[PDB]
Amino acid sequence: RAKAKTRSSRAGLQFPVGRVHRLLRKGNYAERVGAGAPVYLAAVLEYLTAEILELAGNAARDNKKTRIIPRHLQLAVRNDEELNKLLGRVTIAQGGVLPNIQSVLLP
Amino acid sequence: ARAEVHLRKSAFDMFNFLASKHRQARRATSMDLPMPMRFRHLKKTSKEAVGVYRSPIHGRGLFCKRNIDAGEMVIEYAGNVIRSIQTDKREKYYDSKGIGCYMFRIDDSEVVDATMHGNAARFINHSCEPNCYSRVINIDGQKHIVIFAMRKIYRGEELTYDYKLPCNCGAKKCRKFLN
Amino acid sequence: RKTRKESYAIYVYKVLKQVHPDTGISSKAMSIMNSFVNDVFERIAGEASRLAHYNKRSTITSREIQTAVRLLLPGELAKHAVSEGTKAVTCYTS
Amino acid sequence: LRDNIQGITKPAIRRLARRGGVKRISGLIYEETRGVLKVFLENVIRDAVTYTEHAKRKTVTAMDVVYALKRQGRTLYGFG
Amino acid sequence: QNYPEEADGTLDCISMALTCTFNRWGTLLAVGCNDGRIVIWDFLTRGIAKIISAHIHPVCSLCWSRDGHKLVSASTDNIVSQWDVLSGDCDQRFRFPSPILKVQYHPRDQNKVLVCPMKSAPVMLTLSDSKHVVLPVDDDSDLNVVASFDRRGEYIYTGNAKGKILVLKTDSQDLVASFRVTTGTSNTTAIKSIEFARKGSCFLINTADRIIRVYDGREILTCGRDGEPEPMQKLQDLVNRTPWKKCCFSGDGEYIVAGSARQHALYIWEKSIGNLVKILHGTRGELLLDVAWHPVRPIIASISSGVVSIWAQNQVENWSAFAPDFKELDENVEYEERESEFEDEEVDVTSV
Amino acid sequence: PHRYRPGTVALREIRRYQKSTELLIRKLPFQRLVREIAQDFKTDLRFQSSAVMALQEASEAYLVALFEDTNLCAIHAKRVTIMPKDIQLARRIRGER
Ligand SMILES: Nc1ncnc2c1ncn2[C@@H]1O[C@H](CSCC[C@H](N)C(=O)O)[C@@H](O)[C@H]1O
Ligand SMILES: [Zn+2]
Repeated sequence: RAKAKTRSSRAGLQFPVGRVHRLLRKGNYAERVGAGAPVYLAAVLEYLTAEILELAGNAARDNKKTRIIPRHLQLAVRNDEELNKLLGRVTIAQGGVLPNIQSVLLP
Repeated sequence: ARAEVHLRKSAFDMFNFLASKHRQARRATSMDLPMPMRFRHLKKTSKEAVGVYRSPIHGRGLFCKRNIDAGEMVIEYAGNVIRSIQTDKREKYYDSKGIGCYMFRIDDSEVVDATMHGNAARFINHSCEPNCYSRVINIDGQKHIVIFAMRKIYRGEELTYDYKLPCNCGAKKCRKFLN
Repeated sequence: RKTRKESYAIYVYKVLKQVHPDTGISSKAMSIMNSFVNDVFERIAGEASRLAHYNKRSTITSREIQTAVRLLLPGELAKHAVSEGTKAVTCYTS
Repeated sequence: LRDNIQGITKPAIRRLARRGGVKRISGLIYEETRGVLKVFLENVIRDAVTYTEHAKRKTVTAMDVVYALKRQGRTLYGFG
Repeated sequence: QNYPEEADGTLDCISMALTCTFNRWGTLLAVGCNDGRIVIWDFLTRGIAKIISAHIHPVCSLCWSRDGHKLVSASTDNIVSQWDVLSGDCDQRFRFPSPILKVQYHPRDQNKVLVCPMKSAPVMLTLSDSKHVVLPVDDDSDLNVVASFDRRGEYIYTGNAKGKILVLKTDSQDLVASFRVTTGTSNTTAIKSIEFARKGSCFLINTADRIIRVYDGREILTCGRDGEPEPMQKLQDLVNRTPWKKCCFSGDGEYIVAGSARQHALYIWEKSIGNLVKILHGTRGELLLDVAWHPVRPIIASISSGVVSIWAQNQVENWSAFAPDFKELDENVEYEERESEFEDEEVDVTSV
Repeated sequence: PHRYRPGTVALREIRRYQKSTELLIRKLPFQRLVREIAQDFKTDLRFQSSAVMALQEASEAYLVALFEDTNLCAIHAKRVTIMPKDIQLARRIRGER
């Protein structure tokens, strides 16, 4: 009957928890979704999103810009080793390639 | 044994770094990317790419510990950005103390000190047969002294450049006068 | 008069304004980040479901999510993400 | 232990190449093949031990090897 | 600095190490091996000091004394002997009833030790002779009772086999405080081991259902006899469900460390706030046996099949000790230095 | 006193090994290799026999496929003998590196 503090800031997170638990119920992944598994999963998604947005915003400052256009995401994914090993077969729209001229072509 | 009051007991050196050993496009800094993107990764490379050991030319030289490819940055030469008449007072002061001049200038209005404050980039000798050079960039106006390369350089070679007194380089077409 | 659509615009917006206090984000990058979040969620939930079906169980606990993350992510990124999740569960516990 | 990466002998790579259809072999293929085989066995055995320690046992059954090969993309028929 | 982070070597010299404990000062570490060998190292220069091959039997418990001289033995023939760091000779010898688990000296007198069997009440003896004082416990049903002194030496906290705590006096057995904890829903479970801090009166409760509770040594005295206190901080784990083996404290009551019993792990909480802050690891398939915290520097010693690993902060070398006038900068530091351009007090040199 | 012109014994070895089906690696060194590189991920494991058989089958099939694609590359390069840069080119085109 009192105030209800949410499950998004009871653990100190940002991604929602009730929406993740609804998407694990409405999907038939299994029968009985456990206690804190959506909290664990929302923390993992937070960490990956923060990891990619750091490099995105850094490259966006270094190209003398203020907004972000997907060329920066293309650079931030394809520069690092680990994200390039994860996102193998993905074509980002409006992406572009990395500069790579071979050794024997240029004089 | 307790009969030698022998000389060579003076050093005149604040740098007693010299020890017994004296061992002599996958990345970002060799890309065609814009300059501050390479300028970030500059410091993550330069802290462990090279080394400083004893050289036959003049004391301590710069033998790198990584196979540097041609065209990329190596290290920054930074320190106290002094302004142009404190140079002469420090010339008189280090003439009074007996330590040589370590002063590269960004432009002909402001010079950069290295003796009082700096990094490990001081151990670059002058030679008339270099394999590096220098370009000044614009990291948001705060310009820098960063050293590129010229050719493919392997592990165990001294890095030099032209500073523009007989030199100890022994070049094929040496000038032998550093003015 | 429109039907509501699920999204992730506000949450990406919040994490961006935590980690970079000035830089804004356009429309297309928001759509890309939306698709990326949905993609990683699909992979992790599917692998956890196949595990819990293998071991003769009926319950997706946190332990299966841990084993799915360890199987899927490469090395050092997994070693960070497991500790981030365990810190979150411990703060939620008491 | 140190050996048994060299215990894979050297008519054996020759016999595998002459099952594959190879005529004349140079003298570097031996160490190159040892390196490639070691990399692949690492990337199978790691997922095998992961499934084992998740299942809470202390042996490595055949089904775990089949599951690791199935997730890599190289299905094996004949042991399930 | 703070809590350790990196691996930093080992001492894999002595075969089959089993247990370990420190002194007050943090420079003495004896190890009761698998055959009676008692080995001390150095810590500053890290050399093996003294092997004491006392028994033909293995050792299960040890303790240091307040003067930094005396030890105590616990073999598989119940032999309790007084030792010395100068000589290393046997003094006392007699046989208990067969189980002996852990001993503990009195803090402010090296006369008395508190000895605990398995299926009996804990017994306090002296070191002058074989005098023993019978300690009464409330249940006296299973007689699986643990007991320990507090920090300063005021009382003796005991723990039964059923989940009730008695607070007795060291000589007259003054039952002055007691409490029962609401263990979950139905079953109240036993206590493994209770250990005590060095700054203040904080301590921990280590049950048999894998939950650590934090209490103080003043709130229970305020609640008196048969009171109901609350845990100052609850510590538990949910993911791997984490059985425990060994518990101890940090340097000056700052943090709490607790080694595990399954995954060869070390966890570091905070007594102040109350959250886990670092997970350690090591060899994946070993078996953790004994964990000791270092009292004046962040060092943790962990025995897992002979190997003693010392997590010791991974110090980083630099300049400015060679030439203390040159400051190794990071980026461009421009400035001007000078705005203005150019007694017989007898201090003891033998102040020991 | 007779010796063949070199190549004929190679050709009949190719036909004789592509005829039959067997196992081409001795099982004791392969078993010790599997235990050796499984030691570093968890101490004191205990293998069954059929798991060792399955690993041997998978490794042998992978090596044979790699050698066929390498020989295609080398015949494209107007040569005969396999060089290791052909192996590196095949592994880089396929996407494994
Ligand atoms: N070719 C040369 N031979 C000897 N000294 C040189 C030289 N060219 C320049 N110099 C002087 O030598 C200095 C190089 S510093 C020499 C390395 C370092 N000081 C050491 O411990 O050995 C410069 O300040 C310059 O004034
Ligand atoms: Zn010269």
